[PDB]
Amino acid sequence: MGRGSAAQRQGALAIMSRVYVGSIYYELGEDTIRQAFAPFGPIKSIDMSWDSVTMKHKGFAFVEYEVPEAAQLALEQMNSVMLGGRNIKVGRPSNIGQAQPIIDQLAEEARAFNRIYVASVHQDLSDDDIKSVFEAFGKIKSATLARDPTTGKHKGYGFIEYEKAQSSQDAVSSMNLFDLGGQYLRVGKAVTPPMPLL
Amino acid sequence: GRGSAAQRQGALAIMSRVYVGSIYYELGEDTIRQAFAPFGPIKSIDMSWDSVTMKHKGFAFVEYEVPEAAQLALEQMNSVMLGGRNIKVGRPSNIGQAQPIIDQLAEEARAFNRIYVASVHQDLSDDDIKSVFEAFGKIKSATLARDPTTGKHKGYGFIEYEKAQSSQDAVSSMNLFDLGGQYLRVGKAVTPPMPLLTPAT
Repeated sequence: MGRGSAAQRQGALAIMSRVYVGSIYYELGEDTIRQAFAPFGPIKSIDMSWDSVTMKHKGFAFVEYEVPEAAQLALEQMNSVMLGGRNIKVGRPSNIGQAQPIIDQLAEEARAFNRIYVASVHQDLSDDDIKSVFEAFGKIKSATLARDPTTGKHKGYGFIEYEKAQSSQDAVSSMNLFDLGGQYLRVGKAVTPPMPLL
Repeated sequence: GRGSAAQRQGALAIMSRVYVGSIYYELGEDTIRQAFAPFGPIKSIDMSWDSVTMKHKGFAFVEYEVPEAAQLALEQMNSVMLGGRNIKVGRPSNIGQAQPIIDQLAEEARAFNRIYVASVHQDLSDDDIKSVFEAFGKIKSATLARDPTTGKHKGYGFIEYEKAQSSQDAVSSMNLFDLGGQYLRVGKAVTPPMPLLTPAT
């Protein structure tokens, strides 16, 4: 007797993985948005507004990520950033229709793990490389980069679980925006537990 | 050096305001004030106004006493739900050449291990604040802003640490720290301590 059927949990995770993006300059398109939001995790898809009479978007779009943590970082780091001369606005989807309690439950369950999300991981870095660097903040239980199911090549992001909460807190504070391999890592605390639907 | 005293003050003024949008029609100044006050006492609010329809236009500009309050509000109030709508928070779109000075100030700020602390309960004193925060490292100074007339602190202040690691640890540990009933709002300084003074070299 926990909270949220696997089906309810999956629906919440889906909503948690998308961010609303508004005030998009008329000349900007999907490719621009993608480039700007990709640093937080590879973009799964983008739903861009569109008007058939004017033949242009309506100034907003929904960017969907592969995991909730990417949307959380984009939310905290991309709001008010200037794109095409306008400060874009980023927010959570206004539609949640009763999903909020499940989302809250997931966030609560997440606190039971000292797990952090790391994005913008250079292609040449390996699991062991990431582990070594990050174990500088404390003992690590596991460090795993997400990988393409077909190629086996990592997708530029992963999760690291620490034995101690102090270690995870230190890592986030020190490694978010850390320049590694030419790009800047984006790092944040997990917003969901490791195997949410289990 | 970048910017004279006049240019610097103009930038500081812009840096102290945040645009607030998507405000539900039923909500007014009042509600915005209560929602944004945790980051520092509000100096004023410029609310949009239609008049023909006798309602506001859904946006407002909240002005704080210091740039650091606007910085925290920007990071913590965006997408917060108010009146059923997720409000939007951003920097003023008007900067007209002030950006380079704003950048200069941010660069100058990194030379100090200074942090901003807001939502400080009225009963806490400077030494109380110092004691709590010195748990992260040696402190050069801890000072709460005070009313020029009464001498009563305004619920916010700045702390300068000897070491950068100490300031970093403090922000990570004390932002949203429950103290005296309210939650502290803490962040790194975005301006150097006496921005319009001299300086030298």
